[PDB]
Amino acid sequence: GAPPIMGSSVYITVELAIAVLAILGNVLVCWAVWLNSNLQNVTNYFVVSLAAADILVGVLAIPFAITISTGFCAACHGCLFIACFVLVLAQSSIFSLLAIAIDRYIAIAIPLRYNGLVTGTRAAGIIAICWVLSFAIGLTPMLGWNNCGQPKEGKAHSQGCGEGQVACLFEDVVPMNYMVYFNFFACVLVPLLLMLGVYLRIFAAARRQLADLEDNWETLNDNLKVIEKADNAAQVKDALTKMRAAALDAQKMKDFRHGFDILVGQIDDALKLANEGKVKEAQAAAEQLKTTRNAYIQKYLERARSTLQKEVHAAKSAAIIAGLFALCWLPLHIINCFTFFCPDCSHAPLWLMYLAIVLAHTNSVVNPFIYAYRIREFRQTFRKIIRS
Ligand SMILES: CC(C)CCC[C@@H](C)[C@H]1CC[C@H]2[C@@H]3CC=C4C[C@@H](O)CC[C@]4(C)[C@H]3CC[C@]12C
Ligand SMILES: CC(C)CCC[C@@H](C)[C@H]1CC[C@H]2[C@@H]3CC=C4C[C@@H](O)CC[C@]4(C)[C@H]3CC[C@]12C
Ligand SMILES: CC(C)CCC[C@@H](C)[C@H]1CC[C@H]2[C@@H]3CC=C4C[C@@H](O)CC[C@]4(C)[C@H]3CC[C@]12C
Ligand SMILES: CCCCCCCC/C=C/CCCCCCCC(=O)OCC(O)CO
Ligand SMILES: CCCCCCCC/C=C\CCCCCCCC(=O)OCC(O)CO
Ligand SMILES: Cc1cc(-c2nnc(N)nc2-c2ccc(F)cc2)cc(Cl)n1
Ligand SMILES: CCCCCCCC/C=C\CCCCCCCC(=O)O
Ligand SMILES: CCCCCCCC/C=C\CCCCCCCC(=O)O
Ligand code: NA
Repeated sequence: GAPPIMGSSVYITVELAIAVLAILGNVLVCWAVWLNSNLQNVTNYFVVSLAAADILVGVLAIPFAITISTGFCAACHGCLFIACFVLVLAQSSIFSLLAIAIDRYIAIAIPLRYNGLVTGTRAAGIIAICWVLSFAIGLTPMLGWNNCGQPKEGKAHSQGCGEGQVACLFEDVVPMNYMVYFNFFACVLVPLLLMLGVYLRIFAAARRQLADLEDNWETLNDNLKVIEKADNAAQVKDALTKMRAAALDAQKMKDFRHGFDILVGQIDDALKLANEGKVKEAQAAAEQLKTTRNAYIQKYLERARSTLQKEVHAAKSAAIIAGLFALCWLPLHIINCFTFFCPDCSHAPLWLMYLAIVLAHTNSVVNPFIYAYRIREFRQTFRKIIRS
């Protein structure tokens, strides 16, 4: 049995390196949002809340984790707090991630009423509520759901602990049924699955709207060919009526409105000629629609397409951060499931526990890099902060 301080040294050194990185990177995130007005929106307010949680991981949770690794003597409820505080930060992260997903869904599903529904004031209140709920959920063991009533007295005595004191170890004070059923299944897995559902609805909404834009564009060009090859005024009329409906459907801001004002008007002119039985005159009038199409309508099509592709890209960036949270925290939770559900299985080795802990902590480092590589406004703001 090699000296415990050696393996501890590696684990502690790595934890400290992660702490420094988690603090520096996320302070940079908060600083960027503070300085740049272009980054000051509801979505990034939840980003800041998420960054704040990761800063507290470096400042508090990792020092707590280092202290716990020693198994030092402590009052059981004191040990409980140290042990549970990371649950608060993880829970807060989950709420922030869920809020970001919902915010992006609202932005893509109902953009016309997004600004009136999703404000900074309401977002601030939501963030406040979610932090309170995170403390409630994370510190639930301090409300009585703990193992302090049945301390490991043999372990405490061997370490020379005083009366009322226990060897401070996570699994000795935090019940595994809490960790598996309440924390993991209810408070982590269900919100993550809800998140997945939201992002599925986001991407499906994007795909449908991009399809609708193309269908309108196709309806516009197809009916133009119909009018040109028509032989009677009735055929011209039917094609124009479908165009007028498609034009108004695509219409649903000054150069934009004027472009469609021309289009609908030109359709009405051709429609009037069509209802008079003047086929040739109707077709010639309908030919003018191509000029409006190339000068105005096509420009609106590409810009609308460009805006949706940007929303898709932004939603993907947010989903990546959500996925990374899951990837980093799932090993710890899975290990707890094995410990809990399979008492006939040997406990996961200490080195693997340390690795799972380090991995969870690394998640507090990765987000600033995702923002830098995927979000131009962040990356450019980061450069300005660092250079100056
Ligand atoms: C505002 C921020 C910076 C304050 C941080 C306060 C932290 C460091 C304090 C608050 C409560 C404290 C714990 C309260 C009770 C005990 C029981 C004792 O037997 C060992 C120490 C221990 C486990 C303390 C460790 C440090 C602790 C977690
Ligand atoms: C989320 C992604 C990365 C998947 C994570 C899978 C990891 C967490 C899984 C895969 C295989 C698993 C191990 C398979 C077998 C055992 C032996 C048992 O006596 C204790 C648990 C232990 C040691 C498991 C711990 C968790 C484990 C390491
Ligand atoms: C987010 C997605 C991946 C769902 C999470 C899957 C989790 C809940 C699954 C994946 C693998 C599962 C484990 C696989 C094998 C065993 C060994 C058995 O003796 C007891 C149950 C136990 C320990 C399972 C518990 C639940 C488990 C950890
Ligand atoms: C916009 C900024 C957001 C900032 C807003 C953040 C507010 C966080 C404070 C929570 C205190 C309430 C937590 C309640 C959970 C109770 C469990 C508990 O405290 O028990 C410990 C104990 O004394 C057993 O001895
Ligand atoms: C600028 C940011 C603000 C600063 C944020 C604060 C940083 C907290 C640091 C360490 C927490 C570790 C505390 C635990 C130390 C306990 C060891 C101990 O108590 O040992 C006595 C004992 O009874 C065993 O015998
Ligand atoms: C101080 C500490 C303890 C644990 C820990 N140590 N042992 C066991 N069995 N589970 C957990 C743990 C697992 C999932 C979770 F969300 C929080 C803590 C994990 C982290 Cl990141 N920090
Ligand atoms: C920016 C402020 C951050 C605060 C710095 C914290 C750094 C210290 C890290 C870990 C302290 C661990 C204390 C070890 C517990 C005592 C071991 C024992 O009693 O056997
Ligand atoms: C750990 C379980 C937590 C228990 C939750 C029950 C208490 C919180 C319930 C609802 C929080 C809703 C916050 C609403 C604030 C009012 C906003 C307003 O006045 O406009
Ligand atoms: Na986090």
